[PDB]
Amino acid sequence: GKVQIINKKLDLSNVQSKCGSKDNIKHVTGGGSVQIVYKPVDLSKVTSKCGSLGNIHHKPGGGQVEVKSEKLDFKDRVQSKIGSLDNITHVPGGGNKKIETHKLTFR
Amino acid sequence: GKVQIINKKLDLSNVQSKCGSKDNIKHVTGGGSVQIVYKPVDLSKVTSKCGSLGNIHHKPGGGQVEVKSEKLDFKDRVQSKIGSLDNITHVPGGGNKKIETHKLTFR
Amino acid sequence: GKVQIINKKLDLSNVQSKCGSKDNIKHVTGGGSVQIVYKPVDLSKVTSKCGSLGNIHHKPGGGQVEVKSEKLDFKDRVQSKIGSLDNITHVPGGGNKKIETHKLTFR
Amino acid sequence: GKVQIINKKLDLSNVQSKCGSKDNIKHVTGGGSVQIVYKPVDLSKVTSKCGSLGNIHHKPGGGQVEVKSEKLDFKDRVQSKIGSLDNITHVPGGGNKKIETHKLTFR
Repeated sequence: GKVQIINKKLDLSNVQSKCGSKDNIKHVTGGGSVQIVYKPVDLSKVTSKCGSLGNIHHKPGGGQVEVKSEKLDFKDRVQSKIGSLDNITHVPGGGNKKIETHKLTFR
Repeated sequence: GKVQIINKKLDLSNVQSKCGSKDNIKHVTGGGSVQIVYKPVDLSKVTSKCGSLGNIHHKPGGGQVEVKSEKLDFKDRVQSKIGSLDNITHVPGGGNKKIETHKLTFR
Repeated sequence: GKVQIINKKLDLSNVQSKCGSKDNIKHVTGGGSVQIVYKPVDLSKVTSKCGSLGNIHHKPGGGQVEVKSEKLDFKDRVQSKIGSLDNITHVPGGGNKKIETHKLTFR
Repeated sequence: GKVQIINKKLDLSNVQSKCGSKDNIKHVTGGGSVQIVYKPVDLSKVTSKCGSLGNIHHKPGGGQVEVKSEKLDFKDRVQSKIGSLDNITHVPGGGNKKIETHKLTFR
């Protein structure tokens, strides 16, 4: 006779909580210019096979992102006023619980 | 006789909570110009096969993104006023729970 | 005799909650110009096969996105006023629960 | 005799909640000009096969998107007023639950 609980599990399991606030580029003040380039991706492919006495000129006018600001003139005040700023993050949650029970009762 | 609970699971399982606030480029103040380029993607392909005494000129006028601001003139005040700013994130939730029970009762 | 519970599962399972607020480019103030280019995608293909004494000029007038602002003149005030700003995120939910029971009762 | 519960499932299953607020380009104030280019896609194809002493000029007048603002003049005030702004997100829901039971009762 055999009365068994057998656990031969292969457990590559993931349990994850991400709770609260995640801010990128918050509260950026510029008197003249604010320039932001966020996560540009370039996956361009260029192939150039040149034969005998051949000529290839790969000369695009610019790259992926070009941002330009010029000739800004301010005569009077440039000002920012904030009376109060509160950045509150309260995380009572984000709890992980993993339970595994094996109970064998024999009579 | 055999009375068995057998667990031979292959557990590559994912449990995940993402709870609360995620802000990118929040509260950006510029007196003259705000320029934002967000996640441009370039997957362009160029192929240039040039034969004998051939000529290829690949010369596009610009790249993917060109942003330009010029000749801005302000005589009087340039101002921003905020009386109060509250950024509140409350996360009581986002809880993960994983339970696994094996119960064998024999008479 | 065999009385069995057998679990030979292949569990590549995904359980995920995404709860709350996600803001991109919120509250952007510009006195002169605001220029935003959001997620441009370029999947253009160019093929240029040039024969003997041939000539190819691939010269498009510009790339994908061109944004331009020029010659803006302000004599009097340029102003923004906000009395109060509240950004509140409350996430009591977003809970994940995964339960797996094996119960064998023998008489 | 065989009394069995057999679970040989191949579980590549997806359970996901996305609950709350998702804002892109919210609350953008520009004194002169606001220029927004949102998710332009270019899948253009150009093929140029040039023979002996041939000539190809691929010269389109511009690329996909061209946005231009020029010569704006403001004599008096340019102003924005908001008395109060509330951005409230409340997510009590967005809960995922996955239950799997195996019950074998033998007499």
